[PDB]
Amino acid sequence: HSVAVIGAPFSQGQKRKGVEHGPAAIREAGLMKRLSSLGCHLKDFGDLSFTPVPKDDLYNNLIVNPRSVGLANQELAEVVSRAVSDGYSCVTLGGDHSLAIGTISGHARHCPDLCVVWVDAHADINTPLTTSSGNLHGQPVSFLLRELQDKVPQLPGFSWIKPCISSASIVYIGLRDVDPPEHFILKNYDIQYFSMRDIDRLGIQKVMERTFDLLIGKRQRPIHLSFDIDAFDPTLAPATGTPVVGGLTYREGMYIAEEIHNTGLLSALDLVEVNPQLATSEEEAKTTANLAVDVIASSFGQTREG
Ligand SMILES: N[C@@](CCCC[B-](O)(O)O)(C(=O)O)[C@H]1C[C@H]2CC[C@@H](C1)N2Cc1ccc(Cl)c(Cl)c1
Ligand SMILES: [Mn+2]
Ligand SMILES: [Mn+2]
Repeated sequence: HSVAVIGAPFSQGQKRKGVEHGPAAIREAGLMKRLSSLGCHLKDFGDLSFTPVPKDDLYNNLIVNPRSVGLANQELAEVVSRAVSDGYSCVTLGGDHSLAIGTISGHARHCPDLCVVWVDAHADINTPLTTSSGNLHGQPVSFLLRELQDKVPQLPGFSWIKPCISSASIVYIGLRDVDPPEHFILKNYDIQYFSMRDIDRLGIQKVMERTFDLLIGKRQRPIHLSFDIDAFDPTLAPATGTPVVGGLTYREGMYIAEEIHNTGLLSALDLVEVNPQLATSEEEAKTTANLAVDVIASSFGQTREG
């Protein structure tokens, strides 16, 4: 009944300017009214300002902004933890996907038995030793998964993080651009995923059925939905940093969100990677933002049948 909205204008998990304007873009697309109309009591935390870190040199000549991303996530986790502890379902607007380190950490701080539904073209599970880009937004899951920590070096600014997710407690949906070390990780740790190919075969209804059976088939658990807008086909969500052809249709995305709502267990949601500056037109920017609002609203009960 109660929803907290937090703007997290992270951009330092990656290298493209503009994703810090995602939260404003999503708000301007009418998020707050849409949620209110659904009966959500709202607490708006506004857009957070994160503490800068002087001299945040690369880590290992490769990983960018680790102290800045680490500290921003620590601060974000504090806000998320507080909101969830006060009884709010916590919606965080990104910002790049490295913020999931903070939202999931903060969420788990109040709800340790949470499970994660990760909707994304990408697995975001590179470690600092496997990333080819050095961009933390392609690594957040590696810092969160319990089974991987012997393979994850300690980054400056990251010491506060305690891995809070087990490999059996996250399911990916949407995957179509997975790096070879990520594929190894997913297979070696038996992490379950439904790639676009699996969706082509099963259909989104069976995908959602199987996802919930894996995560909440044995017991009810609070659900953390981490939704990267690039899960959608680039024709629908062009304003994003790493678009990949052959993504979710509009209807598939809504269906995912509807099924999330239908569990009655949604406890926190990330909507990340909307970058209005990468739109070639104001129309492309607005449609991406409108789509983000649609995902969030559907996750909190908007239906297509009244
Ligand atoms: N895994 C990425 C992309 C992460 C995107 C993060 B997000 O939050 O938007 O899902 C990364 O770690 O940076 C990949 C790196 C690389 C640049 C963009 C895309 C994805 N590329 C895949 C790729 C391409 C070429 C090579 Cl040689 C390799 Cl190893 C991997
Ligand atoms: Mn992605
Ligand atoms: Mn992502």
